[PDB]
Amino acid sequence: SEEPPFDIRALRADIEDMISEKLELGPSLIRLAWHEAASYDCFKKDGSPNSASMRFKPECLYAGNKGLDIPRKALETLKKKYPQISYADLWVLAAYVAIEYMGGPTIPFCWGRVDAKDGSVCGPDGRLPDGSKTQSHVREVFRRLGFNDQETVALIGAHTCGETHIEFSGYHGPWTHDKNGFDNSFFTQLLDEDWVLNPKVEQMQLMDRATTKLMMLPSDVCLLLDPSYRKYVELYAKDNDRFNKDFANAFKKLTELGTRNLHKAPA
Ligand code: HEM
Ligand SMILES: [Ca+2]
Ligand SMILES: [K+]
Repeated sequence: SEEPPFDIRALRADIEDMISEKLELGPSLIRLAWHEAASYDCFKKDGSPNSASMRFKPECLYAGNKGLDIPRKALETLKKKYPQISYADLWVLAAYVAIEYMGGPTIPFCWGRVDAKDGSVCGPDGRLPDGSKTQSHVREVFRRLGFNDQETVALIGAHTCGETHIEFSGYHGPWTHDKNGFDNSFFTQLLDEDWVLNPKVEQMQLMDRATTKLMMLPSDVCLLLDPSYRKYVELYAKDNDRFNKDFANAFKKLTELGTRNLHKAPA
């Protein structure tokens, strides 16, 4: 353990406090950190993941990043108050806090990420997964990130919390009945419901027959269609502890892609 130069105890507490005043914020912090890592290509070794390069054009304007200005701006306050933290570390830390606050795992945090200085390091568009595409696309994107199928499914389970917004993705609604709880219920809703066409959302999405108030994207239900992905959907649906543990491991790996010289924070 190595004590960071910013007051991490106070800062964790401030993040929890922000999240408690604005509930919809917790999940967006997770989506922020994920999208900042998802630009990586492990074959080309570029894309500048975990560097807060999304603060810059062109990356901030990519369609996949629509709406992430909100968590970005919410975190600005905290950057002013703890100027020693890099934006990159801040985004990651916020998401870790978000996850634990919502009843998810406690991910061991490493600090020391260097912020991108300008948009020239940004990778191309077309790196973020598209909700309308299915398993061959999802596998292509995650293999480009460096993940196997197991880590892929665990990661997508973050859809346990939060919701889609028409104004951001063009999709509408939450995946689960408690969008502020972090657990395996994304995998439970995925197997236990009958997913029918939602006939009134312009961008094709499914709804649960039982209530019609839950949704799934084509990229979510593709996990059931692909026999390798389905395997891990079943794994996590039937064992919440295993999902907690695999998610924590995959998320930490993810928010550590393309980083170097990090220090272990105290718990
Ligand atoms: C197959 C890959 C994925 C696709 C296609 C996808 C797609 C989407 C879409 C379309 C939204 C709605 C955005 C909005 O309207 O605000 C969303 C939200 C979200 N995503 Fe994903 N996602 C993927 C994987 C992931 C992963 C790996 C994570 C994190 C580990 C993640 C975390 C989240 C969270 C927490 C939200 C809710 C955001 C909020 O309430 O503001 N997603 N995702
Ligand atoms: Ca990035
Ligand atoms: K949930």
